[PDB]
Amino acid sequence: KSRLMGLEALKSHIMAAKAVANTMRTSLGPNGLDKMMVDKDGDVTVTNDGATILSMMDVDHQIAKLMVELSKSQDDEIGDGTTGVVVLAGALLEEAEQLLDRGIHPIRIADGYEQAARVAIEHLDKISDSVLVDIKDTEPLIQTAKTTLGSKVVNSCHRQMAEI
Amino acid sequence: PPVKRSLVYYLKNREVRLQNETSYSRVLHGYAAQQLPSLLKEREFHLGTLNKVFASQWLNHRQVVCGTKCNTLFVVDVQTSQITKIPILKDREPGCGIHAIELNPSRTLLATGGDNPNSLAIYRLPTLDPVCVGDDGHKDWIFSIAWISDTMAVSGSRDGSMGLWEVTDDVLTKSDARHNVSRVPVYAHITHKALKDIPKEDTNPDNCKVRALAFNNKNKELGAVSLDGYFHLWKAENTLSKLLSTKLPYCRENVCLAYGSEWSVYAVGSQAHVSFLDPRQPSYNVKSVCSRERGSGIRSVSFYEHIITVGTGQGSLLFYDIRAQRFLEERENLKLTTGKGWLNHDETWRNYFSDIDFFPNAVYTHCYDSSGTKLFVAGGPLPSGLHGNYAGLWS
Amino acid sequence: SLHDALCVIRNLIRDNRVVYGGGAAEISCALAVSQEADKCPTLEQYAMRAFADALEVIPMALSENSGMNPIQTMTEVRARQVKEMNPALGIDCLHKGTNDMKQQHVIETLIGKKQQISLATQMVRMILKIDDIRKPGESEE
Repeated sequence: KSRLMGLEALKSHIMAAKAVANTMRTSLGPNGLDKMMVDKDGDVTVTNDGATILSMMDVDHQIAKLMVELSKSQDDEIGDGTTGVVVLAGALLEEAEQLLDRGIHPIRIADGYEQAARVAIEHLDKISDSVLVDIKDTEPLIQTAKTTLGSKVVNSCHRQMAEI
Repeated sequence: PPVKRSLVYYLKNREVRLQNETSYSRVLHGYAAQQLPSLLKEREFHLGTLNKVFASQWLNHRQVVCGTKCNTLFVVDVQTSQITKIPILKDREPGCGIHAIELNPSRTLLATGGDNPNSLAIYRLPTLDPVCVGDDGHKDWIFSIAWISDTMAVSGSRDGSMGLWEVTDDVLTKSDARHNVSRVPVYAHITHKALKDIPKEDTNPDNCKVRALAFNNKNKELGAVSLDGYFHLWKAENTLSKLLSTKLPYCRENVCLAYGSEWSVYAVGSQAHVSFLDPRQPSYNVKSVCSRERGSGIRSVSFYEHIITVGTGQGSLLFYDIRAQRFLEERENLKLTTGKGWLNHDETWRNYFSDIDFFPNAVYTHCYDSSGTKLFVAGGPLPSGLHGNYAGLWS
Repeated sequence: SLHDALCVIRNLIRDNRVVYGGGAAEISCALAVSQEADKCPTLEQYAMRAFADALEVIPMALSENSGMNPIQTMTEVRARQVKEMNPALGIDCLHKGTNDMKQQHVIETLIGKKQQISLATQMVRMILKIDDIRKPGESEE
């Protein structure tokens, strides 16, 4: 009988979360690196969407299965941030290991993460002013579309797609 | 010649005190222990704005000491319904709350948490005068305290360590001499004698925090409950050394420990069940009784003769009859319930629990008096994010 | 690619609720959590601090993929979070070295950042629910 004692039982989840976060952390922002994949039919695709890479890769772990839904819920409602949600979830778990070394009960650390998330979410209502000028806002929107297409899927940054 | 266990012989011998035997005390108290729980009346006290009460002990026939989440130590005068606070002692250097309180076998030294949750503070009884400075032996908060002797005390911590503090004959003699001679008390400076960790078993080595301690005066054993699901037994007759470890049926919310001196059984709380441990039995031979309060957790446990009192997060106290192997029924399990006490609708409540106006006051501590007829109950709201207190005397 | 571009702009044109993420909004949220860790005397205070540190994984990763030192790069944004509240000045993602979000053109929808945090914390709760069958309250200690 093989038993996983303490951090060993959680290490399975930590390693899986790092296995994905290692690719998500390199894809964040306009400077993110795209992920190229070859399908089972020999079809090469280029994506920077966390949901796509998690669904296209062969799932062999509970975390890898759950992370698919984690990113899918982001693009279905919001769009961008499919890689950021995974990185944040992995970081919370990575710090959870340190909390266990403090001797804090595994459930109590989970409770603290939920409480902190509630405050971090609500604090976003005050972060960033609600006054935007149409002319000043047009420029970052153009740059965002150019980096969204040109750094994630298409290496030639189609002028028509980003501008239209 | 048969053994006489009847209370009739006790009554007729007590009137003359002609070598009246003490063997009748077991029946006297056990008989009352079955009938008392259903006849108790509630006497609620107002604790003011104290955060929570986590631990309590009987100091006199009229007063019970109580520890708090804010590190404030105080005594509830149940005879006059008055609240008296005790000054919080500082450490030797300026480097949570009080989760446990214990009295030495001689009832002369009170051990509670100090201003710093990682330090032990010592108070003098019955005067409440300070005895010693807060120590710095632990690197983390102290969650458990147990007096292994009249001069020695052991305190646990979140990191699984247990500090061993010993008062020498010279220190105790000078401390007592100063308190009786000088009207103004003078406290002594102390440090821990040794620091030992609980054994590392095949269970979670990280969740090694010691949440509860209990001392067996008959066998000089120090029991300890960890949150990794294992129970640890240490010898504390003269020095601190490990004896045995046993497996608990549940590894969740194992926060309370009590020892039945008449049964040689360690009672360990859990998320729902009370475990009955026997150091003489195999590590897997542990019985469990369900408190029926599933999902709320068992917060306190104690023995009154053969009746086990179990405090839960719903603010109720259950009574288990060891001889009958069942919970006592009300004259439908018999249970006491806490009052409203005081709830703090502070910013934390507003941020996390704004959808609920009132929470039941969980039973964090309870204790029987020397007669066994008065049961002090104290606690506060179950959620860790809320502040609020309750206390009352059942009689 | 068009879905993400069109969603961000659609929300920013319909309403002016924007978040300058990438290190500015994350550090601000980290402070709000840390403040509660100090206000709350309880056992979970350390776990909340851990959350506040985890929020910094994003600017860290954004500078980790770049040639910039992520520790030195996040130093300025953290210091600014102390100097001023609710900053819109985070780390650059265009490797320009200018700590801003209005000149680096890194903009996201306010609801988008809220959704990212909400989803990530749900993942944590599900995996740190080790063997409790009945759903408990946040029991005390």
